[PDB]
Amino acid sequence: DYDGSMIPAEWYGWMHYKTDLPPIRDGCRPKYKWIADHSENLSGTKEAYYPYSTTPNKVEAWEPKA
Amino acid sequence: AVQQVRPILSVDREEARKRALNLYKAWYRQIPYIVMDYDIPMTVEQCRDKLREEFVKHRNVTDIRVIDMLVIKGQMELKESVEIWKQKGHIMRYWKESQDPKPTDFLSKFIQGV
Amino acid sequence: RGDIEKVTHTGQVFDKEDYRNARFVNAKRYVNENWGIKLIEEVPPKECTERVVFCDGGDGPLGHPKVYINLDKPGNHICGYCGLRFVKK
Amino acid sequence: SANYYCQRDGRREVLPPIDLVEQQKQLKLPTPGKVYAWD
Amino acid sequence: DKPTVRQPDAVARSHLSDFGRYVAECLPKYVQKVQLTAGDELEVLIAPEGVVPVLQFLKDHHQAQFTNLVDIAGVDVPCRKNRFEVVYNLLSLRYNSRIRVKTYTDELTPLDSACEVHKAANWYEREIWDMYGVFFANHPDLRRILTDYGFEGHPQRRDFPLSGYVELRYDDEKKRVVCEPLELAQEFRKFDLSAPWEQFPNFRNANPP
Amino acid sequence: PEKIEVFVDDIPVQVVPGTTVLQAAAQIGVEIPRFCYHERLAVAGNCRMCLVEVEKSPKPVAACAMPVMKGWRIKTNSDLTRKAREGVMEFLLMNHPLDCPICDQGGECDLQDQAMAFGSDRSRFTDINYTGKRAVEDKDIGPLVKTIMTRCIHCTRCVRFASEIAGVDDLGTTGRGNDMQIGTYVEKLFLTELSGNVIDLCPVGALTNKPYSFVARPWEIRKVSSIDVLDAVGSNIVVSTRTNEVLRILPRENEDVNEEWLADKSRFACDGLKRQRLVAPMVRMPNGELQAVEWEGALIAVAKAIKAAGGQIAGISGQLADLEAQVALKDLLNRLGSEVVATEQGFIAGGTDNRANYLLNSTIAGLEEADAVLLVGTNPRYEAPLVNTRLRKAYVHNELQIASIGPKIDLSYDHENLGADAALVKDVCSGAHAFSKVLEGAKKPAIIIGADLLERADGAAIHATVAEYCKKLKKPNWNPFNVLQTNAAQVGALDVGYKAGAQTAVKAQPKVLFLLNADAGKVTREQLPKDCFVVYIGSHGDNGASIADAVLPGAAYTEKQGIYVNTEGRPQQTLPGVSPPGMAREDWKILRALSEVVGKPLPYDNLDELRNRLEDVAPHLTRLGQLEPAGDAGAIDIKLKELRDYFMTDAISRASPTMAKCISAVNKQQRENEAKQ
Amino acid sequence: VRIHIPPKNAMQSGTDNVNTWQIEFDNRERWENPLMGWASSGDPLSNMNVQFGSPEEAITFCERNGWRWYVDGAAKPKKERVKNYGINFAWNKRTRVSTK
Amino acid sequence: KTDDAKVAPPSRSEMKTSMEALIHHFKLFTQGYQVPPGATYTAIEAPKGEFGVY
Amino acid sequence: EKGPLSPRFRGEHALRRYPSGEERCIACKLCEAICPAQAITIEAEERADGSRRTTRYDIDMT
Ligand code: SF4
Ligand code: SF4
Ligand code: SF4
Ligand code: FES
Ligand code: NA
Ligand SMILES: [Zn+2]
Repeated sequence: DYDGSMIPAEWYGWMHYKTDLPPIRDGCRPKYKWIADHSENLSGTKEAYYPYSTTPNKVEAWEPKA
Repeated sequence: AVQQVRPILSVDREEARKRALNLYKAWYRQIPYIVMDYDIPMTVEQCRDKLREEFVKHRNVTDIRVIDMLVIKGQMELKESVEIWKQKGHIMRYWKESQDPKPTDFLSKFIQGV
Repeated sequence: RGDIEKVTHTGQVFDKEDYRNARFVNAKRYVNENWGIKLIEEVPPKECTERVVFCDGGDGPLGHPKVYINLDKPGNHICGYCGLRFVKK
Repeated sequence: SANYYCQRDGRREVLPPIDLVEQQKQLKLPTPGKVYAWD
Repeated sequence: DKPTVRQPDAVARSHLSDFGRYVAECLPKYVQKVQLTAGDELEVLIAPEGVVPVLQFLKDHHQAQFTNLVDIAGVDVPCRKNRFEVVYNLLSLRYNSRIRVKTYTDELTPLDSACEVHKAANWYEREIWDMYGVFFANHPDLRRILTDYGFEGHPQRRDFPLSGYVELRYDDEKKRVVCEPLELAQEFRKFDLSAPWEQFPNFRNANPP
Repeated sequence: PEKIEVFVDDIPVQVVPGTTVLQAAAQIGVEIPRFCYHERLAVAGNCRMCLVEVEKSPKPVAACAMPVMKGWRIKTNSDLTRKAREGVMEFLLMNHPLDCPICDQGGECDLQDQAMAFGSDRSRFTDINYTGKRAVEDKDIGPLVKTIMTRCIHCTRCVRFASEIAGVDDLGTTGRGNDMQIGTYVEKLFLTELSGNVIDLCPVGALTNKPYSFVARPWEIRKVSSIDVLDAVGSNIVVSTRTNEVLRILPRENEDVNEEWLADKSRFACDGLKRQRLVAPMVRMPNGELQAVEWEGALIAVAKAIKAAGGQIAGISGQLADLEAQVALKDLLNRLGSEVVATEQGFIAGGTDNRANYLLNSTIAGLEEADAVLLVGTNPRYEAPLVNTRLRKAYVHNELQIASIGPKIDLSYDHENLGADAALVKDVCSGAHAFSKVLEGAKKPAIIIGADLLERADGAAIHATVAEYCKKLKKPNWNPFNVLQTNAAQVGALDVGYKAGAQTAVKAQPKVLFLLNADAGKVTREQLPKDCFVVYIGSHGDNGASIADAVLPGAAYTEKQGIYVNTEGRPQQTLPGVSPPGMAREDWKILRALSEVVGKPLPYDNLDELRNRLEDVAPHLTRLGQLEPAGDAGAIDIKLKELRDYFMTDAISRASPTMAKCISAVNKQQRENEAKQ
Repeated sequence: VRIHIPPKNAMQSGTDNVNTWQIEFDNRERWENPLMGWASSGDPLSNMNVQFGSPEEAITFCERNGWRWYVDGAAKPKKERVKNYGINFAWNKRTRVSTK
Repeated sequence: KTDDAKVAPPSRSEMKTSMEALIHHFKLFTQGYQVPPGATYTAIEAPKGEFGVY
Repeated sequence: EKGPLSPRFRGEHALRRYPSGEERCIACKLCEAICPAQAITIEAEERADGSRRTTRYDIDMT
């Protein structure tokens, strides 16, 4: 099940010749606490994405009960 | 309020009336061929009505130049239909079959919404 | 699942009766966990001495435009762009 | 210094089309340009 | 002295100015106006009837020899009474020059086809009829060239909605594609890109009445 | 006098002597850049952006302030003028705080647009890397106006406006040199009904709308010219819309009515249209609660009441009601035979006979020329601020003399208080009173009487005396008598044939009652017969809905094209910027539809068909944006005297979250003030 | 079809963007998009806008295409305004400014 | 690029620093630049032939 | 094996954030206005802490 998308971003540049320096040999890589582990492209799966509006509705309807 | 202009195809309403009838001839002759050469539900009598129905749309037209243009465009479609450049879909486009009726009465439109 | 009822940082969520949850029965609802409102709140303010200071996002040309802030008021002052807080004491 | 935009700028220097017939009145046969041997 | 400003080509400007007048004398009946554009390009504004004469003159005269017809652009301007303008871009290989001939027509009035002079305008005129609705009399066979068969209207008129009136979809009842009134998931979001401050003062007083 | 000759860019012009260079160039069509000059504020020469060359003069002359002198050759687009403008832009843009991405004015900013058009492209300010720019502390001016003073360019538009138009004199300039700052020395609230207009004067993003903060950008907006209805003045409006929502409301220029100003209640009602809104038809179940139901069900449920009512029907127009909806309500009730069609506001009996009895016969523009004004039971500073703005304009310029009859108030300018006694009005009419001499001498006297007083029981006598007195003061082409209305619905209703006063409907004891946008508390469920069916047709669920037996949702003024008649009599048309929410429909559509289920279809099925019915009842109502002169007209206590009472007067306003903050803010300051003392 | 002059932006002093007459169609319905919540509409002409030099041309264009039209009242040319500077410093008049 | 920042966007580093660069960047991207009224026909020797844009 | 590419390569989109963790985007909407395809939709609101931020940021990759 190897995919082109299993390559983590650490090595991604080195693998596409964007750089000649592997991640071990460079100290310019950041280590922020909010970085996330890699993931496949999940399509045709129960783990896939699905878009949704990110805004709560604007107009409030008058409540007769109170 | 009149102005001098260059004629399109005809010089008189009578000539324009003469041209329009010819377009009716050629279409009315052509319906039997269109039914055979197009895989469409409509029959000759139904189509021959559609020809009558639409020539009636432009019932109140008066300007000869406008009548010329309708006959220029009207003729262009016939050549595109005498030929089969127009595909099966395009011919049935004259009926708007997909669009379902929209009621006209006020109460129905109000309930259905704008 | 859990993700359906999770409320995003923008404050939106489909009601438990809303039909629009139907879209998630065969998929997931990624709600980001690194809420910016809390991470910036975590970073403590920077005490200064001068009356006005500048923040550029921290990395010059890779940061945001250089803006200057005036620290005369008591309350610690937020940068418009990065959200960092400054204070004079 | 001495870099005022009012000189360097080109947009504000374009003028409307010039009317050839009138601008004489207010003021070998001709050819569109120079002959070329396209043969 | 100033690198950013483009340098005008005076020698090419000089020839076009004089030859521009030359046309004005040879064709008084048709040439309404001759003007040298800011791009050092010559424009010859003719009456609607002088299309075939003027085009013939430029192609056949020794001095003109504008043998090569490059384009026929149509421009719609609802403000004007004769809203449709038609522009011919001609090239003269022997003299290495370009000239523009413009003419104006209404929605209905026909425009004399120039297939004769330059029969490269066989399709260009077909396009103009299709896109704008300008009819060309004496054309070999005028007919839509770009739009769909049975497409109603003329899309490039400024009075035509961008998205058109009807979309296409496939209807499995009818086993064919059907046309329905247009329905966009997201509207075309306009942007009001209008500057409140005039920037080009040279054109403020231009074109006196 | 005689036109003076002056040449701007070598084009001759004729100007009356005294005209400024800036105005003279306007006639040609040349717009000199400006920051401090504003057409409706006192002239100042702070910005120096308007500098312009003059042939044979030692130095540039400020166009805004220089009065034209004969023979001059002004040179707008010369090399010297261009260099001057570039210099000032290079000067203005040193200390501007580099905030365009986070600045509300972006895409709408004068400092941006004039920088492109005239300023230079580079920046010579090398000193960013050594000492930095300037940064100024922020000010807490109130809940309506956000304040980021670092962006101020010290144009003093705000200061001049607050001192001259609003007349508050709470804003000002402190310090000198670079350390100059604009704002209150001690933190205060800039409390004025006209406070919003500052947000439009400040050409940069220093002062800006707080409720609207960050909501959108200019280029996105689709502008929809409309009118305001929260106030009787009928000010023109441009409702900014983007993707089916009203973002803000801006003043549209209209010399005769609006004057580019706009009272706050109009400016901050856009929040009220997003709260407590009616979405679906609702019906009283047998238990007593309301449940939402479909339209076909609701109209049939109401239809049962109408048939069982048997002619004892009455209607009550509301505050935000529409002319077209009001006419439908009248026709529908006439088809049933009923004639009890009233409004909420009471009025002099028999007053609808003459159209001059309930209008500002002196047009809104006409007041600014006034010379002696008598305000009877009217606080125009709050009842209708845009009129007060005109009175102050006369007071500053035309040397207006003012007097009052009622409780002591402040109008934002000096005025005499004759006392609150009822008998005063007969004294002034009788000529015995001292101020009576003032009115009989002035060349443009006017008498303004609040519409509230006329509703009072005494009103008929009071309306008679002043309407009798005006005929003496009446001067060629001037109609002194003036009634000041407070509802956009009232004038239209009386103009169509409605009776006045909600008691015209209670006195009929109807078994069915229509509350068309009638959200005042004037009617109560006790006063109704115990067998009654209240049908409320409105936008916002409020006390009006709280009593209703069958609530039908209507559309608010931003989602319905409707005619409104402002106080002076101008008919004006709203346009729908936003689709109505939920299953809401236009007000007249319901009544037009409700006749079907009752059986008496109305003559019209489209707006144009409806409008022609108005064209037959009152021909002038069709001629939009016009006025028809009406010729002759044939202890006082006031509501709405405090600023606290100004914000909460309408259903839309009462539902506004913003106006809740303003009420708390005004109360907050008062609580703190007494605490310190 | 509404013939009108585009409204000047109150938040600016420039005017050269209101030097035309325009046509804009009725403001037909829009609704929230069920999937993503965008604004949706089935109103092709609602997107439309054309510019003209005078209402007479605008009416002429509207008649030639069969549209129903109505013209907003052309803004009357602004009355002359004095705008003198010296009056800001007046001896007995109220125009004297208390600020500067 | 040509120097004129009123036609061409300015450098990013200058955008973060100088006020004029930020205004021009803001306007060149939202509103774009104003081209003087006029018409032109330029053509080139595109590989297919003469490619022109009126 | 795959590539080669260059650091300028244009691919899938992503909203960065500051090293603090706070999102960089301030809902200036320049990106929306310049997008030739109008593929971007942004709705911004005054955040609880009072910072200019987006409550919506959608890209229609199709
Ligand atoms: S006022 Fe705002 S938009 Fe205008 S230049 Fe200043 S920061 Fe930029
Ligand atoms: S706050 Fe605004 S209006 Fe007042 S002086 Fe400063 S820039 Fe001018
Ligand atoms: S709105 Fe777009 S351009 Fe502006 S900060 Fe956010 S991502 Fe960048
Ligand atoms: S507009 Fe004249 S100095 Fe400001
Ligand atoms: Na402002
Ligand atoms: Zn920062």
